[PDB]
Amino acid sequence: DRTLQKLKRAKLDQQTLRNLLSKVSPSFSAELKQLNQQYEKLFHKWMLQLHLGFNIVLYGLGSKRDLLERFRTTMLQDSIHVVINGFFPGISVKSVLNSITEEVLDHMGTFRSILDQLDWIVNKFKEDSSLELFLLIHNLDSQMLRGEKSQQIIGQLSSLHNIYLIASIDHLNAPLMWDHAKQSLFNWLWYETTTYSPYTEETSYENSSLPLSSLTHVLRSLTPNARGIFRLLIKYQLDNQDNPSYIGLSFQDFYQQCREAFLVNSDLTLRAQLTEFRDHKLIRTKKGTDGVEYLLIPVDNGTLTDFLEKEEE
Amino acid sequence: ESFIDTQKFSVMRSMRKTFARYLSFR
Amino acid sequence: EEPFNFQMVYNEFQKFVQRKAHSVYNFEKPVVMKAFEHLQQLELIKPMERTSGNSQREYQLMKLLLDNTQIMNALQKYPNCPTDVRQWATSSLSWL
Amino acid sequence: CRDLKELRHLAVLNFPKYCEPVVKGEASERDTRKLWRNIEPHLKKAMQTVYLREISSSQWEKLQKDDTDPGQLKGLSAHTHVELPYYSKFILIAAYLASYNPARTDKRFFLKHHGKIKKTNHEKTSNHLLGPKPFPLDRLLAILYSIVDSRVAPTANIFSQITSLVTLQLLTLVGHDDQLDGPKYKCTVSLDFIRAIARTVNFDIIKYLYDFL
Amino acid sequence: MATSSMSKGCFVFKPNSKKRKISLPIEDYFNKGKNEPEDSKLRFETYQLIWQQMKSENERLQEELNKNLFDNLIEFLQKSHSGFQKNSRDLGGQIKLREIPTAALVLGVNVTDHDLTFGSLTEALQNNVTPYVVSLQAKDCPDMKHFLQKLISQLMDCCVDIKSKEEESVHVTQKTHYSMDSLSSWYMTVTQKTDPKMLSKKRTTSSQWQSPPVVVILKDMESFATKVLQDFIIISSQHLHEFPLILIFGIATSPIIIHRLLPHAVSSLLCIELFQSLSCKEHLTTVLDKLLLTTQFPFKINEKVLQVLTNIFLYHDFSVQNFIKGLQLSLLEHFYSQPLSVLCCNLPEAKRRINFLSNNQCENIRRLPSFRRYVEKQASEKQVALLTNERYLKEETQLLLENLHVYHMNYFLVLRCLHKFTSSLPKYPLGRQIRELYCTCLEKNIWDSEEYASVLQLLRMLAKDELMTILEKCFKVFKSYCENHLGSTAKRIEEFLAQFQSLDAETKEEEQTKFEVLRENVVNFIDCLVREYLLPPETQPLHEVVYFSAAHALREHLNAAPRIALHTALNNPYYYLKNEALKSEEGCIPNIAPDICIAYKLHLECSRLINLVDWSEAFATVVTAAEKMDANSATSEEMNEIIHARFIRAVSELELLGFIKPTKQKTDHVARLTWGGC
DNA sequence: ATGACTGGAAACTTTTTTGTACAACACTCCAATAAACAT
DNA sequence: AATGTTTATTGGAGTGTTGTACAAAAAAGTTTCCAGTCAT
Repeated sequence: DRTLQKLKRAKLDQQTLRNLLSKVSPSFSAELKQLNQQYEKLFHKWMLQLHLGFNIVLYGLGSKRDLLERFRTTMLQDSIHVVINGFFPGISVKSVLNSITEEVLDHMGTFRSILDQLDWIVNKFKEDSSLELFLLIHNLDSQMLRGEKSQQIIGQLSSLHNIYLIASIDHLNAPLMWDHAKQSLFNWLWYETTTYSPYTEETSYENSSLPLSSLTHVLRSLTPNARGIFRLLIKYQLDNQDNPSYIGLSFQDFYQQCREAFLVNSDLTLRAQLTEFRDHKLIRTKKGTDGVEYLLIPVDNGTLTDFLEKEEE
Repeated sequence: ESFIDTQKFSVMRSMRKTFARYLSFR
Repeated sequence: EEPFNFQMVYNEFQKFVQRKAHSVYNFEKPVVMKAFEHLQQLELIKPMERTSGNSQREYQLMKLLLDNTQIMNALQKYPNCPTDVRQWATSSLSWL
Repeated sequence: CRDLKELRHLAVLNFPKYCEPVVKGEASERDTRKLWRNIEPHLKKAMQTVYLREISSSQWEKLQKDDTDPGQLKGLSAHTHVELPYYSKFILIAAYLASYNPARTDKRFFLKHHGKIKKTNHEKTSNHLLGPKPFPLDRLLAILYSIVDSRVAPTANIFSQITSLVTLQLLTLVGHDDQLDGPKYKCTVSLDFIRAIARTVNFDIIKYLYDFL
Repeated sequence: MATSSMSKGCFVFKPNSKKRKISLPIEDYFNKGKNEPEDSKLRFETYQLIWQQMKSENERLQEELNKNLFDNLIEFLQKSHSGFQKNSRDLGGQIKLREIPTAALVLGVNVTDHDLTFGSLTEALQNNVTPYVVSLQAKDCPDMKHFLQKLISQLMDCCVDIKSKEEESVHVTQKTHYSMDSLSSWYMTVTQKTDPKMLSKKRTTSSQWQSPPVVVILKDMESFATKVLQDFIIISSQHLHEFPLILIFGIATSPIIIHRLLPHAVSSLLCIELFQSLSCKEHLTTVLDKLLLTTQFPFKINEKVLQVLTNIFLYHDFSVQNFIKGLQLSLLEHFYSQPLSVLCCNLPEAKRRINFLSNNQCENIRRLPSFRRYVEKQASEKQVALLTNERYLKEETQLLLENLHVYHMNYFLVLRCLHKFTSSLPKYPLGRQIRELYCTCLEKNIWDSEEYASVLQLLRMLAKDELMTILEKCFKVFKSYCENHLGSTAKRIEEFLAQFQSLDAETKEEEQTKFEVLRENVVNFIDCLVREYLLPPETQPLHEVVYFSAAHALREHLNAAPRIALHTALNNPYYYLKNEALKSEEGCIPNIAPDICIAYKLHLECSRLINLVDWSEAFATVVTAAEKMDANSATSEEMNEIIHARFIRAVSELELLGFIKPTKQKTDHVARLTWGGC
């Protein structure tokens, strides 16, 4: 009902938990396999519509990326097909447009702005009527292409019937990324897909909490006098956490507490001990109106509560 | 006609149009 | 001393039309925004600090770039001043 | 008007619509006391368009192509009578109340079984006068189901009027572009033409405004 | 896999390892199994023949109807443009250079038609005025430097398309500074080297006829930056004497918004001329009559799939592309579903196929629902004979489709003339559109219906002042198509014209007179043809061959619901899984179900800000009871971690679809973007 | 008696400081680029 | 001698950390509409 102190299931794992996730539940596994083969009966149905300037829309449930991987190994062995799976924080519009230059068209990268490359690739596929290209783009609606400048680039390539676009939709706001001025080029053809399978690939961008090994390996390679200062500010933080107007301790009372607990001796040496803390994203200073530099720790409320239990040895 | 005047004017299109056969006698 | 947009000026525009005989002095509606836009190219109004790009003909929160002294002394020197208009400027709006 | 360049290009356009009795021969020369009576009805529908060069030989031409049902207005305030889809004409009507009403005092038009306090039923406040209030998408998903008669299934062509109306200049965006987790929008056009459309598909919006109690 | 365990997404598969280079056609995949391979390629080559010919009719019908609008546009480009050269012949007269001419072309809410409405006009300007056409929109460059850069390439591409004196010349833009003199100097040099010294005096008759002006189009300008649109117009105002600029506006709403985006000083030099474009209120009369009601096109769709198609056109966008894709997805399945639909191909082509049929084609005819009911109604002596013979069956199959086509070629004429004859009915009980009458016609018996019993008194209201100008117009159109095919049916209409023209000069003193007797008789002959050549398709045999009635499977291709698809699949998993062991109800929630099922029925009751700490313990209340494990004993800490591990993965999948959002205002308080109550 | 006094008296205006929200800003980098300095 | 690299260079091309409102949900204050009494 509060933070993370009532339940003992704290610190969510990232790689040490996939060992017990492989044992899935075979609840009616025979009915789930035949559901995937239901869409496999329409193998020779996609090429009868994509060659006329149409696209394939994938929506519904299940892993949308685990279904197109089987269709590529059945009829994509002699056709120019490019699969795009952009989900990690790094996929942009420059890693796709500049990838078909020195591989498909065999030309080194030397474009200038964004609009200079858009009108340069159209002349290569318009004068030639024998340059097919299948775009097996997975999860088109990622998280770094919500702007209107991302669909107008790919929308120009949809006007030609020699370019095949196959994308997947995994969001309830499908017509929110394209209006009537763009549907004339794509000409979306909706096809429901039922797979019923979890996702074990793109799960990385979501917020877990912070690794406890970072706060543990930082004090081992730290000076002995600096560890007593970090363990002193954590005690006064939880005791005053109930106060909603907690603005942080001042610098005058902090300098007096050092000599009371046999710590630092002067002022310039105390500021030198705070250099390895501000660079490790542990504490930071704020421009106070009273001319006093406040001291706070920008971490979670439940993280500091689990630090006093590991220092008992 | 006296009970419909005790509610909101917006819900009048769901009660008068539905019960139009009862509010037209004689 | 507080900002205000242009739609507040339109509220008093249809207020002066009263207490007047039915003639041809009454206007329509699009002439109001055309008369106010002429002061935009003259730099007689100044935003608080930001000019919104998506602002229409309702959200302006502009002010004034004059004073309450030269506006009253520039009435007797203006050529052709109506009688039913000069009395409204001197008074503090006491009638409807 | 005050500039001399405006009257230079306007007086020439009034010559074809003033020299009619001269060509026919019903009015001789030197007669400035009898030509103002016939031209008076011809100037009442043209003096209200100042600083606008659009008024030419194409304004009255639109009325010639409207032999069937002359209720449509094309030329003089053509934005009042335009063509709107069935499920799209209610979008501009429902979004107008979501940009001038609080995010809490909205239960008075749905669940009337609540307990009203009567705050004053103040009037000259900044409500409905400061501008369109920023509203996300949770408000539109709960008000379009009450204006329409039968049920409506939110398919692909239902949410298409949200982004297509941005190009048509009917709603503004909250500055920079948002992500996808429910963006915020505002308004653009007031109720200058909403009342004209509501009187055609049998609708009343005056009884739905919160400022007019 | 091998394309997702790294930090790059550049994975291509070019067929280069194979030595040979072969090409796989499209028609080779139409026969996936035992579905007449010899006939699968024969119906696919005709699929493009009936599609490339109807597109040539669409571009021809759209062009011939806009001739009345094009004539009104060419007059403005030849009277106001001719005075431009005359105004430059004197240095004292400057009455036109102070303003910029602009032809405003208003448009509707449809934006996809901007390519076909302006595409046909582009070819019209190349044969009547200047051939140089500049096209641009708002998605190009919305700035100052890159905006003028795109205009330079437009004037260079439209000039190299003429094989005259110039040829190929590769150009590298690498910078050449430019401003306002780059377009002025290029316009002066292009009028000197192109023609072998033909310019007259004071700029006139440059290109044989008149001087080619610089005309541009603004199809997408309302979404463009308003600050940029007020900078390029104030430059050519004072430089108009050496730079003829023509502007074309394409407002998709109304020209009233122009006064709000442009100030009074900018609009003072813009002679806006309005031109109302042909809306979709009159094009539906031709695109729905010359395509789906002709003899040359044997493809006819049923009212069940046609009425649902017109609803989307009226409830959403109003563009002609709805009819293009409507007859596209339904045509590829017309020959793929029923194999007997391949015979529907005119008349000279259909006769060359019935005489050479396979053994599998006769099995569907004997099992056709619209064919077995006709034999039982006629004679019973041919019910046990046609099921065994092979050569006599072909003689009657080719005879039924001929008599059925006679009913079709006559229905094409008695439908448009009856609509015009019944067009004199006010209030429009059957709709004003030519297809609205067919909507209420294919629902029940025309002569036996509730709505038909009320319109019997409205036709009797027509007296004398209105029954004299109806048949005089319908008879002229009736004779323009009837090529003396059925003289027994077209005779009753001709005899009624001789009676009405004879009574035209006999009603001087005539008011039960002779005219009232014929008034009550002409209403019976019109109703008599209803019981003859106006029966619904459910009566004539062999109607399931060319028609198609299945709107349940045609809505998920062009108007699907991504939100409803994931709504009914989670609240009721029994409709898709189909198993009696896991039967879902309306209130009770299941326990044996994936993580995407229980998590959807739990947060529905939640309001706005709900903590997930007390909600996580409630999710495991149905998981422990679903594993069929004895709860009377104690469990270990390892088994409890597996339940919590899959719970975190379920939260990451809920926010991925866009429904919830974990706010950072407090600790683990995810916000629900859905208000309950409706 | 109801109608007259003082006696107390519940919503209800004000502020308001709180977080957010979105505004710039110096911004490092770039991407030819272009001339120059060799060829 | 007939070219072509270098060679800073440079104006874009983003860039991220800023700062000034911003819109409440409370915090106040502001009497409160009778209550009691007392009489007749």
